[PDB]
Amino acid sequence: NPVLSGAPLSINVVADIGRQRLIPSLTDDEQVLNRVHACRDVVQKAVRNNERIYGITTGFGGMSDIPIPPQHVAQTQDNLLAFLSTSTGASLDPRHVRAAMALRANVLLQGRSGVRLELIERLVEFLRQDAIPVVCDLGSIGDLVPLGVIARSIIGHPSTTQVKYQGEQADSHDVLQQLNYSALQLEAKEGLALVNGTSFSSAIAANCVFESQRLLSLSLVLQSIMVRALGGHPEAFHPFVDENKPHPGQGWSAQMMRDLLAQDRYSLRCLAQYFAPIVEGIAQISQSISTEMNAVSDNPLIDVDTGRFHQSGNFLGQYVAMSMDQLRRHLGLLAKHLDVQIAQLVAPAFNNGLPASLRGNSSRPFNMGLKGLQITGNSIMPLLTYLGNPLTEHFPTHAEEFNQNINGLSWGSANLAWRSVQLFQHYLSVASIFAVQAIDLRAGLEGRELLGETATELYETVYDLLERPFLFNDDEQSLEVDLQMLNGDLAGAGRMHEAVSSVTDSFLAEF
Amino acid sequence: NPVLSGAPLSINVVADIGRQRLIPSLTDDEQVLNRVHACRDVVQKAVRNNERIYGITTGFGGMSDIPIPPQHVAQTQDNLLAFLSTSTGASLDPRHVRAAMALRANVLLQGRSGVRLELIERLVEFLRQDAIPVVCDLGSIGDLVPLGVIARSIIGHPSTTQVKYQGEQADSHDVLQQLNYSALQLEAKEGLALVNGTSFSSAIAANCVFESQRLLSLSLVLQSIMVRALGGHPEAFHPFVDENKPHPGQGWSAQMMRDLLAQDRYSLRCLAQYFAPIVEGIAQISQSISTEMNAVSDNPLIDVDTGRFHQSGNFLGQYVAMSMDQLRRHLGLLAKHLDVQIAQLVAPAFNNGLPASLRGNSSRPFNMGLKGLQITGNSIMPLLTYLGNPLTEHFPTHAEEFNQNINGLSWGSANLAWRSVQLFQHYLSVASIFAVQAIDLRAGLEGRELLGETATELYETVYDLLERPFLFNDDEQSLEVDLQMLNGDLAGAGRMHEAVSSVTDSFLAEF
Amino acid sequence: NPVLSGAPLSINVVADIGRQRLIPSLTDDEQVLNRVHACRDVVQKAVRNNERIYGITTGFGGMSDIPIPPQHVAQTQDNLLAFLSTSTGASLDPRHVRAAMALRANVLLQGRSGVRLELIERLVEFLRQDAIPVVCDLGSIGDLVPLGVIARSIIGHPSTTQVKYQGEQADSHDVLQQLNYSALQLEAKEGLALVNGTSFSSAIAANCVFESQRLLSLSLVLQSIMVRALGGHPEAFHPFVDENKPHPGQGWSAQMMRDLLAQDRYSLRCLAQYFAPIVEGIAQISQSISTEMNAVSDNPLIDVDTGRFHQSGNFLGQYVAMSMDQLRRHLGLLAKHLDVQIAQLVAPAFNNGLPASLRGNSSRPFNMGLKGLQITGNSIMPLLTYLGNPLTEHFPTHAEEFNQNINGLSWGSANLAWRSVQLFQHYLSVASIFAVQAIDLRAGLEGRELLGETATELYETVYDLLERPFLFNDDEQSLEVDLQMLNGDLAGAGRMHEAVSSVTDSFLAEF
Amino acid sequence: NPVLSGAPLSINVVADIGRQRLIPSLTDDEQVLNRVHACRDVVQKAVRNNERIYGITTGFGGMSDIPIPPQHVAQTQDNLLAFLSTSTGASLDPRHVRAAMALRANVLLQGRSGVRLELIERLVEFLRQDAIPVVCDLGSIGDLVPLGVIARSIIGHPSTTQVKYQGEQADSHDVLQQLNYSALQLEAKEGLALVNGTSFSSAIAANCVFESQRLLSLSLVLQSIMVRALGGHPEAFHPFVDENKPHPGQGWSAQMMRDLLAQDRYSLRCLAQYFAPIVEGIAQISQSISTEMNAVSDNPLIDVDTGRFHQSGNFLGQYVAMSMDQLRRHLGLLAKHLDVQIAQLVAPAFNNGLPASLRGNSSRPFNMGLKGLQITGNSIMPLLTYLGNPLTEHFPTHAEEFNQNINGLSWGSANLAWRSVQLFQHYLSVASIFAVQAIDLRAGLEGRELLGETATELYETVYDLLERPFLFNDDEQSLEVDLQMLNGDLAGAGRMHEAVSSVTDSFLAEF
Repeated sequence: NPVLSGAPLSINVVADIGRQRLIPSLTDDEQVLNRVHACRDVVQKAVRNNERIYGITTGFGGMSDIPIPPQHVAQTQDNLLAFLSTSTGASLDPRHVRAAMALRANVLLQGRSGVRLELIERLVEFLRQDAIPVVCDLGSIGDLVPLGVIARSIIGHPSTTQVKYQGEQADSHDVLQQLNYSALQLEAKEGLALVNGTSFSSAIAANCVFESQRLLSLSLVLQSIMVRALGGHPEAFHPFVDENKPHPGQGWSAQMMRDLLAQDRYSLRCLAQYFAPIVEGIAQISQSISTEMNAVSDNPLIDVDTGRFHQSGNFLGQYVAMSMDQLRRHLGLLAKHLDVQIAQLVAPAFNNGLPASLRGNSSRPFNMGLKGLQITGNSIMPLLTYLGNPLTEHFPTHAEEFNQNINGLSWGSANLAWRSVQLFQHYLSVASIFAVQAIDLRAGLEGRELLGETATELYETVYDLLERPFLFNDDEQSLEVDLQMLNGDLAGAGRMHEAVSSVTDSFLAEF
Repeated sequence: NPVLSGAPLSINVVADIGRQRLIPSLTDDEQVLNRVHACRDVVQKAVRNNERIYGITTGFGGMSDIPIPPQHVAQTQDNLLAFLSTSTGASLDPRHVRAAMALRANVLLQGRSGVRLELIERLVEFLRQDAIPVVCDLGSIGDLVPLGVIARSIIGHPSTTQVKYQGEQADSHDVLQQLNYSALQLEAKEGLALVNGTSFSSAIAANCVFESQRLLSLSLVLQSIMVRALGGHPEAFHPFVDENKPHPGQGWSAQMMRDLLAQDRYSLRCLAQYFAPIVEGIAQISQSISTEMNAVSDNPLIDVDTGRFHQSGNFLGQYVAMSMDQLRRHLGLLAKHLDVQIAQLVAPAFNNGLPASLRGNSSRPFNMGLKGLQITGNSIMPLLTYLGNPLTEHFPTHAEEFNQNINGLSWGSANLAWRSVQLFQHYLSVASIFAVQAIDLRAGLEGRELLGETATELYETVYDLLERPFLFNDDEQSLEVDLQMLNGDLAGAGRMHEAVSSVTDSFLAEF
Repeated sequence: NPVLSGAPLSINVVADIGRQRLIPSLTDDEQVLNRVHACRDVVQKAVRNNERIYGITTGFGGMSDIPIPPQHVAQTQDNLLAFLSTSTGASLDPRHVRAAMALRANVLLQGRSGVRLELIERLVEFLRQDAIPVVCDLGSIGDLVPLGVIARSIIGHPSTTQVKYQGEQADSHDVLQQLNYSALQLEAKEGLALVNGTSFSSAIAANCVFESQRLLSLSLVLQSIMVRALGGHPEAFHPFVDENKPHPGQGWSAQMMRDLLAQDRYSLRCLAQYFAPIVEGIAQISQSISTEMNAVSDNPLIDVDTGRFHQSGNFLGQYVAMSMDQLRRHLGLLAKHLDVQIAQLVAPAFNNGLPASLRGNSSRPFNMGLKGLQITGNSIMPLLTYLGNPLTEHFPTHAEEFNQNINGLSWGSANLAWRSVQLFQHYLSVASIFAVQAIDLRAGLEGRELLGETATELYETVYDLLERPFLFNDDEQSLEVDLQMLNGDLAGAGRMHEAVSSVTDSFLAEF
Repeated sequence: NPVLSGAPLSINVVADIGRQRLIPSLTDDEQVLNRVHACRDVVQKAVRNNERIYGITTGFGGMSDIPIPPQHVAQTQDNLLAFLSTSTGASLDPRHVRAAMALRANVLLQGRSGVRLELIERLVEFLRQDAIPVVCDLGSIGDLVPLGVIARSIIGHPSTTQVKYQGEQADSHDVLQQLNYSALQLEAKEGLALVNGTSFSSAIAANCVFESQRLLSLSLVLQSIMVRALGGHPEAFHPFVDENKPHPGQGWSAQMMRDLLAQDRYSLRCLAQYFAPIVEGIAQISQSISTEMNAVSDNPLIDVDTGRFHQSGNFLGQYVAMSMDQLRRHLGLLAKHLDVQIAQLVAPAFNNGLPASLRGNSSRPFNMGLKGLQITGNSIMPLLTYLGNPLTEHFPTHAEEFNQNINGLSWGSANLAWRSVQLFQHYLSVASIFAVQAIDLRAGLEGRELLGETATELYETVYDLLERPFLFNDDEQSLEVDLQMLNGDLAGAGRMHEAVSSVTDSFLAEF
């Protein structure tokens, strides 16, 4: 189980904390906790001497021109959480909320935010007890409102939130009492330090990146299966070809295709070249999101080695917004390449001998094997391609009394990226059924006998998930049940992700 | 209660059937039912003489080159529903499914599809009993799969669907038994006639249009309230101005503003000119969607006056796709105009004397009235503007074995339009709170005393929904609860829609 | 030759004035000129009594808070043209500038702007003498700067412009002297009245609409030729099909296809349904642009029947912006349908017997007939589809000291629409070559013998323009020369537009 | 002067060759030319033994199923250039054509394409003699047609092209004769090897990247000037802030701002955070484009160390397409940040004491200093933001007889990126005038006295280019002339690029 100490976290660990596959533990390192205490001491000394500092003794973003008298300082922080209670929309996936809580505790543990250690302890204990606040998906432009939901949940703020605990949704006060916590009154800068960052956007983005790495690996393995089913020529992946076009993505993709496996059409012959920018872009986005989520995004940065306060703009999530736009583009391009490959697989003009629509039985003249499934794929893929459009360009320049004239919209972009992830999971269920049926039909014409180890493992995982050519007569099964099973696996246990884990590990090691 | 007889339906009636505010009844007119029987007789005669007709005796779209022997004809139809069982994704709003069932029954009642009357009766009775099939949002490119869910539900097809009945979700077979229906075996062309149309896309679009008309009226009334709160000059809406720029939308919008109410900024002074294209476009989309949803979209069109079969492309939903793209644009532009007006309302540089962020109490120096609420609006509006991008342009040209090389993606476009409707409902809750607070503060500086009858009615409805200036101290309420109340009203009972019903009726009468 | 009197103009007349096929003449009607004189008298009376009126005695948009003393009133107008001299970018097509001059003179002739008649006379005389100011394509958000170029040109303002006259580009002062005009000093409100409107955006939009109507007709005729070349079944256009889906666009398109001419693929069988929304949208855009360009867009509207000044927002070009976005969408969809049809025509899997890539000679084994031409079409079409994205949504809310917080960007949208028109002209040259070659090859397998009157006329026009199956050996011609000839015809004399003039007239009569 | 030997070239050298600031020279290295000769020998041996190889003895992409007899082999290559003569549209900037010729010669010099050395010599000599073929901007989906123009120009192909030489445009045959070259008949694979790559797309992209690096540096310096003019607090760029958010772009941007120079608004306080993703993305695009342009993109790759032929997909320009989409996004975001900063600079609510619209003289009450200039900027910026939309997603899957079902559209994307570059050059002229005027007014309130060395150098360069606060009375100059001067400098000599060369060098050294 990971230890939270302010040290950088990997996207893998963040996603596993979000997935409840890892239980975070608070650090016992003396240096980290001493730095946190010293930061709180700097805040205390600034309050005691009535030093003029933004947030502590002034108003907030657009109304920072209004001074706050000392006796109201603490109240100001509480009042912050009162006016940030404007969270609406559909409820977020609790994985995002768990990841955000872990990331925020890790950020606060670096000793630049001036929080009390007890707030970090409450965050970590809520995460360990699986008392996860319900957070809705509207309210941030890139994170006062979504993070304010978590802050109000963990301090027992009178602006009651909803917290899921022990499988039931309850009031934040009830969950607080069940955790033997009392209501907490915020000290100076604490309420601002809990919400003035990019942790929630970074958490959604980290989940998107983890899923996208796994989905890229699964897409590549399904592509290898489809290429084998089409009888594609491995000549497209000879080392000489990528040696003369040394894009790292192309080299890694060609090496993967070599491991997994007059001229073919481009979707087969130019596969590594098509993959190269997607692979490299996903790697770049992974690195940038990992850098952002491990940064201290609080605005008043406290340096305890000098005892100074620094104005900051580290709460701006422009990088997360642009990275999520790019990630949506990558998912759309992967989906479109898979759709082109499937269109090749279903059409006898391009089948190279496969039955039309990959029908399993020729004896029933009215069998239409995977025609409706192809229509489902054709309905899903353009949604991903459409989500390839960028949201960052539409950012409001009038936001928050014209004070936040650049924001970024990393929150909306990350939620769109998660929508893309869900759509691509459904699409990959469709593509998995297409790949398995196509390879079975190809084996019959000449399934596991045609496939390498990783592709065989994925094929067997798909066969076992569906409890089983794959499809023989149209009336012998319901493809809806199979699609639900594969999608639930991709969203849940991830046996298909385990089946292609060698490719994912290769991508992580290379990039 | 409406009578379904194949006569054209209004979008209002379709939406009220979807909303369970109207219970459809099957017609007892002898001519309509006799035409349905004669159409089925034409199908029977074509089957008896083994006439070669698409769908009845041939394969389906991409595999229509394969003939079907007579003894399998009926089986083919059943088999259709077997291979179209590929519905996945998030579950649709049951309003869409009710509207689709009503529209499909109405289309089949026109006597061009060759169905048995008992299928129409089962559709109508499922609608009357409130046994609504669960339909997911992926699978159509503009409606075999989503309509196939309904067909399988009402005939008790072995590809089991999920049906919501008496408040509980059950298997289609259980609901069928509870309705005292037996399993039904499809005759020739019946399965194709149930699913080969645009009824589901048209139903989602009709719900979107109904909501968008109401939301346009509410937006206009909220704009009038905000203009009054800013102290805007009514000179912008003098009859002479629209008389010299005779866009119908501009004239109607200026007349509405006149009823509801050196130079102002453009968001106030050019309000009618800004509204004009939105008003006229919404009217055009209403008319086109109403035309599409009342059309016979079945491919083999049977003329009983001549007993002929006509090949058709009326199942293509290109018009619905483009209209929904335009409607999303209109909602985005309304949201952006409201956001600009709110940015004016919160900034003292443009307030014309209103407090910063519309704070209610100046005695508490740390009050930040609606700053977080403005941030929430700034997070919602760009999502609508982004959804202004068109989906129709991304349509797949390789779809369904390259046979459906033009499709349209009306299904995806309509689901995006409904997403826009939900986002704009949340946004209008935000804007309603902003309008009420701003008008209260303006009244204090100089609420209902400043407003006309319709605006006063909307203001009082908002006050009563929230059980109540509107906001005085930040800690005296939670704006999340108010936003939830207003959004639930807009999505549910629609008391705010009733408060502005005069404007909606004026729009319907004019356009 | 048209007479300009302030009466509404048709888009046809505006485009022909822009094309120099019509020479405008100033009206001699006593009522119109008397109204213009009375409007100028109202302005004079307002100046004499030092009445406080926006523009005349105040500052301009964002600086209207600054009063202007009477002795500087006239200077203010001149100074306006000094600070609006910020036109940059690529030079506009002179057709746009001619159309804008005609439209502005027509708008001023309605007697609401308070200009001297001599300014209107100078505009008309510059248009008649073909002394056309050079106007660049950047500077307007929807028309101070582009219209200011024309105003400075016709009054001899010290901010010198460039004017094309007698085939040579010269300084505005030189052209003024050659026209025997002296420098003109602006009176009150005159400089503002010359530039404070949507006339230039409306002129570009009117040219786009004229071209788009002609291009829609040409697209439909080329589609009929391609459908005949594929051996498509006319059953798709039977009156019964559109009778049961009564979209006006579908009915008109099916009637046109009937005149011009198991199941076909959708690009043929659903052609009328695909066209319907494009036809109706083009008609709607035509009507809205015609309404906008004939409106008085000046801000201070003077009513001479009451002698009053009215504040206006009629200078806002939101409708033009949205209509041009929609028109770009329509052109993109037409191009994509044509590209799908061409992809059908070149592939022997879908040719129905035509040679691969429409090669003319089978004896030369290395002939690749229209492969490069298809690649050219595939490079052009996605540019049009991409231009289907809307620009209006990106409008700046901070524009002009935050005073123009809603603008529209009709100028940029209209220039994008003209870019779409040019791209689609190139694309239609490509499609014309494809259609002619395909129909010749189809005739050989079973050109003018297969075609109706309008299609035969277009085929013969294409044959005569290229001085001539159409292509036999690859080395016997250069397709670049043919593409240049067809594109120059579409951009210039329009013999191909004359060949399909019956369809264009039918569209105008119906819509 | 650079030596072309097949070794990788820098984007700087490619752009300077395109700009005629460097004259390429062909290598005299024995190993490189010997490898080229050996590659041609491998091709000769394959032809002599009638070995079946794609391109040499088969048909081309979609028609490669058709064998070619030996006697026609050479003719096939010539015939290729005949059917690829389908180049249309607007003429490209000759910089792109020079860069493409240099890049293609460099690619062929690597000895994998099997060309004769004389073809490379003709390419290099055409480049050295400044005989540049006229190439139009339509015809490629990512480069047969645009590269075929160059090939036909340098070999004197009967499909005549237009070549600019000695300042005059002439027929390719005339220029060939003036260069003392005779017509050249292509040997096997040579015509395919000249055109089957990404060199032209890579050349346009390399020019875009060079310009974008310079424009990023200029944008950063102009931002520093505007921040100084607003009186922004340098606290936003303290090393502690970027130390705690270690994005490399943020660190480099903050270091640059430190060198060049209750809370500020975000456009000032979050400037480094906003820049970070743009800086890093521009660096990534530079690296990827440099990798692509130095790769061997020919399809039949010949290995002379083994004498083998390898099928390749290295002609696919997906990476160039996606990189150019991202670069357009980066330019749009830079433009929007500058527009937000200018909106701050012109509004007295946010000026911090500057005159409204940056008017120079308060004595003339009707002076509107840079209002029209701000409108021009507001018209340019949304075009760049709109061009931030991606084109790659719209790629045609039916292209070239469905054989090129994935292409990329790198050609269209790169041409769009160059359009963005031109728009941003115009925009930066506008922003330079705004910065100079603002800093002069700030100096008057408290220009070169407020600026560091690089900013002073840029300010003095702008003052010298315009021959000169900067603007005092509106009628004392024409801003159009100044904008033309600054834009011509940015497009031509680049004195403003020299003034900020330290920042560009810092960016190159860091990234």
